[PDB]
Amino acid sequence: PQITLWKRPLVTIKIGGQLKEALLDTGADNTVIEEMSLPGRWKPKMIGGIGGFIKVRQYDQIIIEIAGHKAIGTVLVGPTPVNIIGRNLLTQIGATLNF
Amino acid sequence: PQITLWKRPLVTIKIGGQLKEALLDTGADNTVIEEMSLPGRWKPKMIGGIGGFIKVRQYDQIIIEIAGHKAIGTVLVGPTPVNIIGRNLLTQIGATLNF
Ligand SMILES: CCCC[C@@H](CN[C@@H](CCCC)C(=O)N[C@@H](CCC(N)=O)C(=O)N[C@@H](CCCNC(N)=[NH2+])C(N)=O)NC(=O)[C@@H](NC(=O)[C@@H](NC(C)=O)[C@@H](C)O)[C@@H](C)CC
Repeated sequence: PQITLWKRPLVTIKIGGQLKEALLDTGADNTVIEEMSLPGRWKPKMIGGIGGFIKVRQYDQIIIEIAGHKAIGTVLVGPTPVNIIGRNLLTQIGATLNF
Repeated sequence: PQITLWKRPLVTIKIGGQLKEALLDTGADNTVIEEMSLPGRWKPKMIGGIGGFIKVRQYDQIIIEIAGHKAIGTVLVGPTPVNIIGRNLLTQIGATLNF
């Protein structure tokens, strides 16, 4: 689809069997999701942006369906105010910026 | 152009006659630039990011070029980790997300 930017580019995603709303963020290197349970081992990570840093848990090889498109990659879990789909997964679903 | 997301979508912008680098950010409502001098009066604005909230200076009707495309709008100036071009200006250059 072609998503216009008059409003926040929010889509429904499915991760860990759960349906969540997420923001397609071209300004995010990683994918960050609110507290939830994910399978596998994890390692701590600090991520920053406006307002500073937050500590998150890094999970690898996580599958997530973004607006009907499945992608696999690293997913960070933590106290993010918004569920964010970053570039690591945006590339997988073939998302591009066009103008 | 069509911008893929394998690397950060950084473009050259021109504001106040100066060339700077900025991130095309679909996850940003507004455009936030690092400390610099802009003409006219400014109003207060509080914005939120991944790590919390920061106070910025809001300047309206600022002439700014984004990757060769001219825009005139609101530019927020403050302690942002990176210059980001938000949806307010992305809509002016006719940018869309596509997949
Ligand atoms: C400034 C750093 C680059 C852009 C930034 C945009 N993030 C979005 C995420 C959505 C909110 C959690 C954002 O901050 N958007 C703001 C930008 C400011 C603005 N005003 O446009 C926004 O739209 N804020 C809205 C409100 C959104 C909701 N906020 C809230 N409920 N508190 C607003 N009007 O203030 N990206 C990031 O913060 C990501 N950081 C990065 O990709 C890299 N970090 C750095 C510092 O470059 C990497 C080295 O970690 C985070 C997510 C980790 C992957």
